[PDB]
Amino acid sequence: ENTSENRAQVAARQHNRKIVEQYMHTRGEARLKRHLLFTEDGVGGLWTTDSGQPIAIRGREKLGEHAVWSLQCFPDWVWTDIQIFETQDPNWFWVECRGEGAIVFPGYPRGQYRNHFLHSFRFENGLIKEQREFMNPCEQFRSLGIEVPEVRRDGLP
Amino acid sequence: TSENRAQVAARQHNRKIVEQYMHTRGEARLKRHLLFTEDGVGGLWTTDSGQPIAIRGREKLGEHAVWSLQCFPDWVWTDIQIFETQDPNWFWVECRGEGAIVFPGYPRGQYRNHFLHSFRFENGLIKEQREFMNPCEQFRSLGIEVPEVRRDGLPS
Ligand SMILES: O=C(O)c1cc(Br)ccc1N[C@@H]1CCCNC1
Ligand SMILES: O=C(O)c1cc(Br)ccc1N[C@@H]1CCCNC1
Repeated sequence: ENTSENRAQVAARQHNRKIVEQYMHTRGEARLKRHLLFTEDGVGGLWTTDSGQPIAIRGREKLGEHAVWSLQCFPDWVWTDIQIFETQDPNWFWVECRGEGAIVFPGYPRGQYRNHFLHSFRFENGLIKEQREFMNPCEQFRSLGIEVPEVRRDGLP
Repeated sequence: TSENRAQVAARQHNRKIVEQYMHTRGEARLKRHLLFTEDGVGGLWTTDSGQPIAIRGREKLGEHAVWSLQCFPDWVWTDIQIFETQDPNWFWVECRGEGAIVFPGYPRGQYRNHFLHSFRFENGLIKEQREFMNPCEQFRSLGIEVPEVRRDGLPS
């Protein structure tokens, strides 16, 4: 129904969505300002690593700093095939996408990195309170020339 | 408008199927394949090989739940959160999962992971289920050495 509360919810959902879209389409130099889409105490980072522990960057300044490292390590990164999922929580979105670009990590040769990604975005007062990325670390190993372990699955149909 | 009332109906029905899927345990896992369409696809989208292990069709889903009940004999999903989307036929689930892993040729272990699941529906049944996790936790549960990525310059 058309109550003012459901209008507020819809309003917020619409503003939050535009922030998700902006985050996902940010490229090149503007990547250095993306930290401004987060709350002061916002957290962003990679939730699927080889260690099994999240790489979580806490706070806007730290996100700012890490965006510099990221521009060096992924100089031409683009997100593609982007699909945004709104949820029953107007402050929570998921995104399913791909990504591609050069990977330049010290200690390895320069490679082409492609992966499939899920992102979680949680909001608070119109800014990102928590962003989390989920991907398959095995595709990153390949991109870096690191040997991928294989599971035998004997007697799988 | 009854378009939105059909949609809301579709969403609430599909959501109960997602709940049932997620809370199925023990022997009832032999019958979960019945929640799928006949042509339905289920499986693991994050593998070491980079290709999905997709199990196509209701009958095959059934047979692969037999294998799965030997490999993961006491598996349970926990800390379940269901996300509805703007599409009444598309849901996401964030959860944990754990239990014994018992694969041929590897030492028995205890597997635990963090999981995302995508469920897409058709006529109130599951047309496509996809699981996404971190394969490195599965390696670890199997005694398989996990390489370490060096991230130099990484700040704090
Ligand atoms: O793209 C950015 O500006 C960026 C900023 C921060 Br801060 C952390 C990582 C970033 N990019 C990586 C590229 C490879 C896939 N994961 C995300
Ligand atoms: O739990 C089931 O009944 C099941 C049925 C099918 Br057919 C395939 C895999 C199954 N379970 C595993 C548990 C370990 C984490 N990924 C999914």
